[PDB]
Amino acid sequence: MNGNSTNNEQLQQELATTQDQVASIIESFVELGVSIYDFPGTPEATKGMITNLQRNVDRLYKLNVRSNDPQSSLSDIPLEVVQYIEDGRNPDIYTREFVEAIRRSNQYQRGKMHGLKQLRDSLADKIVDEFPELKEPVEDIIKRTS
Amino acid sequence: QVSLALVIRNLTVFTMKELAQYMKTNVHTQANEPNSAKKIRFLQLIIFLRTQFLKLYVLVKWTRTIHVLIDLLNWFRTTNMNVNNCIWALKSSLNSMTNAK
Amino acid sequence: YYVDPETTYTYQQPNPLQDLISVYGLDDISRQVARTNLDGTKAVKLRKSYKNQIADLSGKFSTINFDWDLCSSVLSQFERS
Repeated sequence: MNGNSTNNEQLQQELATTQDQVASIIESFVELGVSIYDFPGTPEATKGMITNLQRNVDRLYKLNVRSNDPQSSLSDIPLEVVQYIEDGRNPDIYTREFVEAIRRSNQYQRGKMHGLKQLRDSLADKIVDEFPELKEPVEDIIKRTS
Repeated sequence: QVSLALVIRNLTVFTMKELAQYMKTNVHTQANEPNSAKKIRFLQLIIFLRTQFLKLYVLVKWTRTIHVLIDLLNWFRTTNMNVNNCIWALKSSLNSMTNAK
Repeated sequence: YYVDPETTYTYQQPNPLQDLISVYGLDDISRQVARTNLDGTKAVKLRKSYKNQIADLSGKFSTINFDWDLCSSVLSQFERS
């Protein structure tokens, strides 16, 4: 029990660190774009642009190196999820409808199981009734099924 | 199952290749083109790369939230089309065996 | 004829009759993204895509071998011109 909790905590910490690093990368890219749009052409601005580019490259390299560690806890995303997330929204209706379909399938399964159970119970009862000589195997049939 | 590390490595390799191609194209592009157009193209490329990295960020956040719901979801789906396949197999068996009737 | 006492069929595991969600303690995430709360009221507004997961970050998302030093120097020379 303690090992699973420790592994979960380590995975959460690693994912939080990755999230923070990627957020910093995104902020640096936003700053880079802002500087490019409002570039004055001064040598100091050029040096700042070079430093920002170097920092972005170093951050990307560090993220690639850390995320590729075989010992990292990071090591499924279906293509349908990628297709659904391309619609500019908050990702809930896909899960809602597909879980609704899942629940409908489960309810169908339970209802058909109950129906089949009553079917074979009634059939066993009547086979015992009109055919007492076959009563003994029928119960064994239940033992063979249940 | 696709490893997240492999996806991240592929995305980084694609980003590096795109950046190298853009730098090369800027290198052999004639100087007659205004620097404003090149700056705009570089900004657009940076925005696209940032969007890809933000998609990776969203995937990382989802994995941080992560599989329990995914595992239940996949198991219930497997049960569903297994039942459907059993129904179709029953129908096919009756269609085939009607000849022997 | 086919009644074989040696042939015994076991129950399918897990049993679909039982609550398969709670078999492995898998109710936390289901409750987190449940359609409705315990009182039946809507918890959160529902939508389709990942856009609202990036709204907290700055920006306007209206529509949704290699020498780095040499490239940086080339960009610097181009910008200074």
